[PDB]
Amino acid sequence: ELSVRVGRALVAAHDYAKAIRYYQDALVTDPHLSIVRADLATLQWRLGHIEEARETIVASPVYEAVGTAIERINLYLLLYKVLRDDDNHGDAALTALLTARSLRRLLEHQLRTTEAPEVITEQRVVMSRICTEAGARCIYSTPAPPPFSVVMTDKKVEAAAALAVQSAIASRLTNAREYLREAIAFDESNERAQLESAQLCYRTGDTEGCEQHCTTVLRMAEGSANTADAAILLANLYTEQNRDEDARNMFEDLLRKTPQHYEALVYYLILLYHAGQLPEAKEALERAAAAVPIGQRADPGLSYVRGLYEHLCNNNAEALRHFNLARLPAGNPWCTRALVRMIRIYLVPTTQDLWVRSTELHDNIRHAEQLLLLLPVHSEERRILQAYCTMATRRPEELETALHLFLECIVAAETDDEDLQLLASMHEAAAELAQTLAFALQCKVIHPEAFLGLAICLFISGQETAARNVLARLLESKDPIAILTCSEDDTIERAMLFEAYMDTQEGRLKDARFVLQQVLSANEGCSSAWNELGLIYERNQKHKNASQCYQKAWKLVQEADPDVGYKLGFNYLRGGQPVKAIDVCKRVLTHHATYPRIEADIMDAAYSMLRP
Amino acid sequence: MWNRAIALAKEHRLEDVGQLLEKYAKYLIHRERLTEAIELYRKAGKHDEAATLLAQLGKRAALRDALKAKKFYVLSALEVQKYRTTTLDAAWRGAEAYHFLLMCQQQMADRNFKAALVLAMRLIEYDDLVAPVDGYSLIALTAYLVKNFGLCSKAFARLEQAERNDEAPRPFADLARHIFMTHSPVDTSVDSVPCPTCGSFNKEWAQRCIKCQQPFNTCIVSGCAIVSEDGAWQCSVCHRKALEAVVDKYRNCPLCHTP
Amino acid sequence: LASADDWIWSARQRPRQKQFCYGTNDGTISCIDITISTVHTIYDDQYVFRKDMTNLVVHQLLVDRKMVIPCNEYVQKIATFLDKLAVQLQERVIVFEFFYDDDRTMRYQDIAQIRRRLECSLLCVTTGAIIVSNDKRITMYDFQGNKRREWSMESPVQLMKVVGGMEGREILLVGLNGGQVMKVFVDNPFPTLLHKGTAPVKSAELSSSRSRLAVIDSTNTLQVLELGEKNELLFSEDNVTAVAFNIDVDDNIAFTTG
Amino acid sequence: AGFQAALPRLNELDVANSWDKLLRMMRSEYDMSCLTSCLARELDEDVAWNPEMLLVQLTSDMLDAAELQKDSGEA
Ligand SMILES: [Zn+2]
Ligand SMILES: [Zn+2]
Repeated sequence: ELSVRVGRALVAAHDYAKAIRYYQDALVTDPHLSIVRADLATLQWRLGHIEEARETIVASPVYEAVGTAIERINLYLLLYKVLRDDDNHGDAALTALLTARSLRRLLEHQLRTTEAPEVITEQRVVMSRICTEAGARCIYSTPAPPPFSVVMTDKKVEAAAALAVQSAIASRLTNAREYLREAIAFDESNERAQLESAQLCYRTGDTEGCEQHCTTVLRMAEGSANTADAAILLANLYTEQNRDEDARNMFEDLLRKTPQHYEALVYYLILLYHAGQLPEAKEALERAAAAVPIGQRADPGLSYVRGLYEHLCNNNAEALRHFNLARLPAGNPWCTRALVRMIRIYLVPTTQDLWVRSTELHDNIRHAEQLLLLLPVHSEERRILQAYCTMATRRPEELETALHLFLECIVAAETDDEDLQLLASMHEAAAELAQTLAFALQCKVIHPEAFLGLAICLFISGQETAARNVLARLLESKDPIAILTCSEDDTIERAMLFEAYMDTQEGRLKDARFVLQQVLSANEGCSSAWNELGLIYERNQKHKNASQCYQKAWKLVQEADPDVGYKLGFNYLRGGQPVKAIDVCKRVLTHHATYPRIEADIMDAAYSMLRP
Repeated sequence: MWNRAIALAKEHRLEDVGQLLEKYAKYLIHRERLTEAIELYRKAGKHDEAATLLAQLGKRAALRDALKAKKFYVLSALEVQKYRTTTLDAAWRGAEAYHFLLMCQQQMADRNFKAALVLAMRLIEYDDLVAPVDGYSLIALTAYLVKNFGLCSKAFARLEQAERNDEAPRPFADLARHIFMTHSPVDTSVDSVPCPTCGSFNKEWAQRCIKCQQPFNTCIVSGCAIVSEDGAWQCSVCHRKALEAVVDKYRNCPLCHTP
Repeated sequence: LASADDWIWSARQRPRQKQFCYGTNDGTISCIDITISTVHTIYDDQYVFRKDMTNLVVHQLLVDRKMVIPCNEYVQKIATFLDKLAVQLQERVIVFEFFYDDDRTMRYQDIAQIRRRLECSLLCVTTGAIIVSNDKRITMYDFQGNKRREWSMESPVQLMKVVGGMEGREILLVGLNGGQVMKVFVDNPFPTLLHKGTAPVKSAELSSSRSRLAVIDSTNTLQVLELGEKNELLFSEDNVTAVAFNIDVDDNIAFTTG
Repeated sequence: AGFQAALPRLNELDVANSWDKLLRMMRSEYDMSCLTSCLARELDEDVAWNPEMLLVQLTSDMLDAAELQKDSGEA
């Protein structure tokens, strides 16, 4: 009974090979002690030795009293946890479920032994959790990924395997239906199971079970820390049904219950930005700010929410200030997201993004990379944002390095002189890793942001056709539900904006207007979309509605953009209202004084034609 | 003018002496107005209560930022000294702890990780004031920075213990695994401090002799134990020592901030 | 002076009258009358006021002397005590001291500048320190600009006035919206209660001997009481617009009614 | 034509954020973010502390912190 204590005090000293040797020796001494089997399997799995842990599980004699079946089911679920990375993975969970259901003997024990009420119902929630995990395993995990390393050019059998996998995952989904209904039947207090069932209902492309179950989440998920996951799906469903007011009200009263729910606050904010009702979030932000006890430093969630609100109003300076205040302490759940937001702001400061055609640029990308070095090296976001920072420089060799970085990203997804020294070293590292194009064309589009980055790299470097191909491949997934999402992720919307930009260079504008109307119906605060529709109106000489939407854009921007201000002033000049043009240009200069061509093209003619 | 008010009740004494001052102090504290009670006690001639109140203010300020707690704690220590002029040096504990909470970090800001490590090991002496998670995270940080993995493992073990404790979702486990997959838990820490009596070599962060059990004093700025007074600067206000080779850039004592 | 909606294209003053008229861009012509508001201080016989919105005219009344201080910037608040004057400008606070030369002609010298943008509802100069007061907080600063003390009251402060004292220990007099009239010694951090009124105190002055107190409430009702352990009321008179105590005679009050 | 807005420098956002330098070396291999949630936001300087002035500064700062929220009038 002290061999496990020796093993634990031995792994406390952080000797891991020695722990493996000692536990294997104590296992050979007595292979009927299950605790050391579990500890050895856990340790081997944690160190990346999956095969050795599986050998430890299989070699157990167990793989009838209550304890024996308890160790049986614990071994089964531990085997599943080790094999969390197909059919093979789910089999252990299924067998654990079957043995747990047989564990009949529990009923025969408890219904007559008159045990404690706590210990009678304790072995029910466990079974419900097993069922819930099986259902989530079937929903999320995909037996899809093949090697597809070039391989012989096959006529049919690859397609046969593909459709067999499709039938397999459909069977997994319909079996997960049974697993989840069993889970919710065995325990109604499992908020997680209700969430999984709602997600499954939304998943199956149904128009009836959706409103049957994944609308009832207010009754299902009453209150917990995972209510944000319910709220995002509920909001996306409501926006699909154009039931915007209900989506508002559920956020209203859920935040009335919890003023400090920063993730739900973010969803509320992005919803309002989509609806164009941005100032309506000010009272919610004030309630969150006053929800602090006596004052004190703003919590990182609160600071991130404030920075997001400022950024959505094109108040990028206060956005950067609040985002920088969000990363403290580092390693918080927002610190990665705050860093990503800061890098995005330094990358695209205005509404104009990287896909448009320089000491300020060098300083901006310098600060961007200085922040980027704060990100974990193994994180995917750092790996794609490194390519983004490199492609920001517009240097063709940096474009090549970014292109190769993005190709590496998609391939991996398919399967104070010291600071300057670090900057230079990471630049050299990107250069040497840059020293696969058909992989982008043929592989599954699983990582959308890497696809967008690759597409804009192709466009900036000059190849418009390949950018068209890769972005069409990215957006053939959803083309819509994706835009109607109330999510922080906006890569799809940015893809729509890029498609509008590319179509504006093709001589055609009807499809660009189609895309713009789609995104603006989804998102009323898309100032760049208003700008582009105003511009194509200016091509169509429809100047009144162009000025109207430009005023919309100017209101959303809060009079802090040089390009929409420039075109608004030019429209006022063509409209013969030089006072308004002078006002717009004075706002442009009091915010961005270094913008060229503003005075010499608008202010001079406004002064000249003020009193004709 | 409560000090002279209480001192005035001397001839023949009086049926009542003070005791309204305590009532007003209770009113001030219950009203949550903090510093007014401190000023009332300081004028009352009772610096111990003012020191206690400043200690409370330091405790409350600690959760937001360490510098404010440091300020309040050195203020309370100064009030205790005023009372003595009007366990002995325990009034300075809350100072030095938070002082280390900055000082170590300052040495990390200068890329001087060795003295930072010694200060981090000195942080253990005040586990009651500073959170053990805070101090041992600093210890593991400093030990990892100098590539000494023995103290790094000894701190990571306590971090993992606390992380398993608060559950009764683990980044300490990931960090320990990633740091001990490649680097062995070797303890590369030399002993370069001789006891004045025994002469045996102790570790730099020793609070006492390893065998003779004679107390040691630590460097304020570098953290290493002091054994020779030939190079031991002292501050007359806080009665704390420092080493000349590292304190020559300090116009004022880094603990109590007096030139 | 006034704000319009669009650009104000023109604005001209009516000749020889405190009135101007402006025409805007949205086809609106509007005429504004102007009533001059005067800030003023008086200590003993010294009386200072603002002329031309930028100059300080100081006038010794019983001796009939007068001089002009060209502050060159808009003057917001003025305070006067003994030979000391405080002028709150738009970005600074300037403390002047008055003195006499060999020819017995009074002169002014600027002895202190405080380059702190101060926001307060009341200002009071003293021998060595200035005091500003806003809402609940009363902050006392030295002539360089470093803070010296601060008091937090129970109610917003309506009146604040230095009533004189020893150098560095000068008394203040504060009236609060709760009806509290209290003495704020600049060395003490604890105000001493004098009067507990039932209405906000708009004005209050202390006797020359400081053993009697005059309080003007929010209802323009004046009460004069004998100070002590309990303020025994001496008399009360209604519809009082202002009050003053005799600097040289103890029991001599002069109050102007509505 | 291309125009990039002038955004504040990283050291302008925080004066005592020198950890930005330090954290940029250790992260050369992997992430140690659970150890870096302990660094203080500010840093101590080389100054002298007068007791009464320091207490007055602390009281004034706490009063200003209260009044910053009290300016909105919410209760
Ligand atoms: Zn010894
Ligand atoms: Zn000292």
